[PDB]
Amino acid sequence: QEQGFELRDEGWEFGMSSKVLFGNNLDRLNPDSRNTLTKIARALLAVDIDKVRLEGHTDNYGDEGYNQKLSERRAESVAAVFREAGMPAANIEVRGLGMSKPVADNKTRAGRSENRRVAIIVPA
Amino acid sequence: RTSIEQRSNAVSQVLLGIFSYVRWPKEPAVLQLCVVGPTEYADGLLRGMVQANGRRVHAERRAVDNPDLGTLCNVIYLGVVDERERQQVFRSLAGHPVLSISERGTECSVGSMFCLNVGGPRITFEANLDSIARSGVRVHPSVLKLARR
Repeated sequence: QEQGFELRDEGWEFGMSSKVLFGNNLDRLNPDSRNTLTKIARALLAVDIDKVRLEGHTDNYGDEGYNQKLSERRAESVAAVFREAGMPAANIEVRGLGMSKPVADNKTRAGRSENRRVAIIVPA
Repeated sequence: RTSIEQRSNAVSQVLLGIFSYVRWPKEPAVLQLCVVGPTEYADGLLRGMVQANGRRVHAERRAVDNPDLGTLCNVIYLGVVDERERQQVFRSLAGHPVLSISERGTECSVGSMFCLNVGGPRITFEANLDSIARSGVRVHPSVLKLARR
């Protein structure tokens, strides 16, 4: 039902700073991304979610095959953080989508930067 | 094993559920819900609703190619549209503070924040945290307990 109206200021972890973005051709998480991820993982485990799908993505620069594999590496970097936060390994699905599903305009630096991402998906 | 009316009422309930975990940076007096594209389970929504906090939810269908969806609604309930149509809709919404929920749950990789699975014994959903992060609205993690009830 509508119990969310009882919520006060605690635990709002899915805001604008919770996107998981990567540098050009990078597949490693920077210190603050690791932090966000640990906090997302903690938030999820705090609401009894311990199962996740991680979908990696690239911008459209370069070869499609190379980008498919880069997108997998990005999702893998995210998976490792979920495992170290205590999420069971078998409950983490990893998937690379390469360049095929952009969220933003690849013709700008800012848009390509929004496309280099891992989307955390929480299944039923 | 479930009727169309049962499913539509269940969709109405889960949407009210989800809305209660959401905060808009500028809360309207009346929450504007837009039903966009072909739907099976929106007839209940379209009779209008009241939130448990007192706020009325005004529901209308709008066109997929309306360029102002992002300023005309707080919430979009997205029906079974093509890939071109889906791209059109999310281009219009980008940068506006909009809660997005899809009727069908096959494509939750990009676009909707929540994608419902309505066929079956209870409604469940998937949540895409990247879409939530880009939405401009605040969504509390405990919204995720609704998918398991």
